[PDB]
Amino acid sequence: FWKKIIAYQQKLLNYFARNFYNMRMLALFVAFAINFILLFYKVSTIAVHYVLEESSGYMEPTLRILAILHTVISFFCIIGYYCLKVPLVIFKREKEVARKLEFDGLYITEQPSEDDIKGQWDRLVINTQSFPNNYWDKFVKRKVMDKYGEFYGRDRISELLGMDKAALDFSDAREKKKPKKDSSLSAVLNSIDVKYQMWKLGVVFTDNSFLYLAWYMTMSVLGHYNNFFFAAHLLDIAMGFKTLRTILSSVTHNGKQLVLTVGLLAVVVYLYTVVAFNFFRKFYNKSEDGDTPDMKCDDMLTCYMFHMYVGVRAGGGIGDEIEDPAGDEYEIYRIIFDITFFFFVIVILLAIIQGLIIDAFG
Amino acid sequence: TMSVLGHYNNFFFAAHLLDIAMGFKTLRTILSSVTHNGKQLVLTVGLLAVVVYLYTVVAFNFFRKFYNKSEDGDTPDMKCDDMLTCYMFHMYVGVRAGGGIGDEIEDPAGDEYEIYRIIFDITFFFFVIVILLAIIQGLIIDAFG
Amino acid sequence: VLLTNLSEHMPNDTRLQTFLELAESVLNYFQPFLGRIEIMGSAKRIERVYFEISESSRTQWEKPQVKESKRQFIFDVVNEGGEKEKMELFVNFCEDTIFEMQLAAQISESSILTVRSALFALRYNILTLMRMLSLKSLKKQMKKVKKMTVKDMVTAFFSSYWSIFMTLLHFVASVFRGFFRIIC
Amino acid sequence: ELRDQQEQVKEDMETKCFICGIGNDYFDTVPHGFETHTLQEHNLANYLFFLMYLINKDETEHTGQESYVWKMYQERCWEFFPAGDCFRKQYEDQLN
Amino acid sequence: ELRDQQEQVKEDMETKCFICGIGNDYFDTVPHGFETHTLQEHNLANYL
Ligand SMILES: Nc1ncnc2c1ncn2[C@@H]1O[C@H](COP(=O)(O)OP(=O)(O)OP(=O)(O)O)[C@@H](O)[C@H]1O
Ligand SMILES: Nc1ncnc2c1ncn2[C@@H]1O[C@H](COP(=O)(O)OP(=O)(O)OP(=O)(O)O)[C@@H](O)[C@H]1O
Ligand SMILES: [Ca+2]
Ligand SMILES: [Zn+2]
Ligand SMILES: [Zn+2]
Repeated sequence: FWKKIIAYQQKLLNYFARNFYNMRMLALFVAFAINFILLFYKVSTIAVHYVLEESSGYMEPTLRILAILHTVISFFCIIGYYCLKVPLVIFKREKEVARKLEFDGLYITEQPSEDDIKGQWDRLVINTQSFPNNYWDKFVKRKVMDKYGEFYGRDRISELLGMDKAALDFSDAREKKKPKKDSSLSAVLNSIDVKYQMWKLGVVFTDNSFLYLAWYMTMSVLGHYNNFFFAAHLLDIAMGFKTLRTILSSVTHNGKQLVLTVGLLAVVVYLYTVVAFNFFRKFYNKSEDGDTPDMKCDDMLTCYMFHMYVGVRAGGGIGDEIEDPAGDEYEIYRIIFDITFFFFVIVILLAIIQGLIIDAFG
Repeated sequence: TMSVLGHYNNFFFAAHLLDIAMGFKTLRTILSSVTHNGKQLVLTVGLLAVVVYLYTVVAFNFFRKFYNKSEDGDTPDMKCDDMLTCYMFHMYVGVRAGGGIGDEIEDPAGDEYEIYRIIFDITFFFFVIVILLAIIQGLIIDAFG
Repeated sequence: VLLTNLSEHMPNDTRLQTFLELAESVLNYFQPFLGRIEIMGSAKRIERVYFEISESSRTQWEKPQVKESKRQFIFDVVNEGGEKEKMELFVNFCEDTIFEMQLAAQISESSILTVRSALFALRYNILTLMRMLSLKSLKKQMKKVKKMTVKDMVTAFFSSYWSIFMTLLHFVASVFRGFFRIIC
Repeated sequence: ELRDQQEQVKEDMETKCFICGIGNDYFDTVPHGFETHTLQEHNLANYLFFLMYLINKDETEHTGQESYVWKMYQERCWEFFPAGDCFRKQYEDQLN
Repeated sequence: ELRDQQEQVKEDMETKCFICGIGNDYFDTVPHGFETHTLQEHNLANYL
């Protein structure tokens, strides 16, 4: 009855689990095909239309076919991951929670830190009947019961672990049970454990790799609405290759120091902006026509934007951009201003910011 | 073969000046330093090409009116109407520029996309010029060392 | 102290071991206050010294200003100090810290919801997917099973995983909205 | 230089004991041995509390070891601090 | 290289004796032992 559909379902499960990696190669080849095809767009005409330009005419349908194929392959890659790696993650999580519950009593003696999402979410699984579903040790509940049943209360431990004390000893003694057939829909939907499945879904959602694959699939789906969304899949090679992954990790290896250094740079450029706003303001005209002046430092938001945008990027500094100070009563002060800006921002701070990431890579 | 071709064109004899670079020891070391970490260098160059391509995608979709490169108002020379041209502009005039692509493209003051374009330019300067190019250079310098 | 000294000096006596188990609890109570160091004795041998530590001493040793001074002294003694003068610097720091903890008594005498929001999003959003199975409203699916075929089998198999991915997308969106609300 | 000096400082503290100066491996031959040595046998807080206790205690009530250490402290002689040796090393043999 | 060579030179002089070449720690087992060895026992001025 079911034995002829459940077998085929498990066959599909095993097929996707076996071909998970090959479909991850195919999904990467298809995106590198799609983007190469996309590289031949032009704007032709107000309303503008993005038309694929080619001497031939045989890449336009190919792009749509490739988009559908990429979508299907990404969905199949999600299915393959859920078939293959999810049980291992569940096994590791179930082992860790059981070890913490037994050896340390993390939910009996002590309590989670209330800031550990993992520990707080694992509170749900202990009450579930379907515990070590994947872990070998099927009696961690009884072990905890024996270890902490008298000092912390037999009824309290039983309520915490969601167990019935009489059943274990009655099964050790003689018993008369009655199995039931899975044919009944009522039977199967009663057998399904809602709480354990919710905990499992939480674990899967909190897994990082599944989140990466979900982001991949969302990008692939949005690619249908806009074909240029397929360009984000070229970042996948940067994680597929080892040294590119190292380069990407080098950015966040010293993230705290990098963010603090960027904040210090923003403070320094802001102090220079304060000084320029108070004293050197007539030097910030950025228009060649004498009819209309475009002053970049009349409003300090504009001045700070000018210093952070056209100042840090300039090799010489802010003096490369602002007006020459020759012949002015503030010549020496402005010259010190420009020299110190060049030294502190360009020479010192930017070099430190770059060196942090380069040294992290090394 | 170079010597033989030198008879057909005398300037082909200039390739024989590379022979001193292998005759001397430290010059040979410098030449070997280029391919000592060839795999890492090629992968880093590919990553740079991917990053500049993503920036090209963003510029093509949003910041396109800022890419006029003609001073005469009669004829505009838009460098990002076709994405091949845009990618060539970003890889050629963008990586070589010290400040970044914003040194070359039009100033964004007064536009509704001022803050977005400013973030675009600052991130381009940081990721391409400050970070990736420094890594590419450091690979070869460290190989020499 | 006598039991601890005898235990440490008689390492292999079951007769004293039994007294140790009989006196475990007292040793546990006196553990925080039992100070134990090692010195270079007059007999040219290493000796262990047991002494009393007051509770107030600990309450002032885990003062914040005491920790800051401890960090500063460690840094200075390990970088800008010699191995000969290391002990002199340490004893001077000990005197300074004793004065500091004597002053501390005189002066003294008189995120989580980011985790909670993510957990709530998990519970609610998984409940959204779970309501179907908990309501047992799969009667139309059962009717489809009564007309089972390979196409229906494969489509249902794919649709379950598609629904799971839909639930994950909803969870991610809910987490983003919660984080935005929290930061603002 | 400043950053790797700070890193060297830290690594030195997790690698060797402050007072005796013996490496962590010799204590780590047994599990948790270095932590045991740094928390129970050789502890900065324990030495500071011993100095305070010896100051607070009456002179006539000093034991032999306390009087010895007090005399050394008053003469500014730091020989009583264990240097390159410990209880485990001094009784390494007939203990183990 | 020039700067850290100079630093190495200095550190070598404060770390080992010039004539015998024995490390400072062996003499420093006792207080002021290396200074005593370098000023009284093994001294460049004394040899000259
Ligand atoms: N004699 C010693 N006494 C205490 N700690 C020592 C000693 N020798 C080395 N250490 C090392 O010093 C460290 C103990 O530092 P401490 O207990 O003050 O806090 P911490 O390591 O800075 O961190 P936290 O305050 O979070 O526990 C350990 O790494 C220990 O190995
Ligand atoms: N055999 C040695 N004789 C003398 N000094 C030695 C010897 N071996 C090592 N040294 C080291 O050389 C240094 C002695 O140098 P010297 O007395 O000439 O003056 P200095 O250290 O340059 O400084 P200053 O002239 O200010 O005292 C010390 O650091 C000492 O440890
Ligand atoms: Ca007495
Ligand atoms: Zn020690
Ligand atoms: Zn000598």
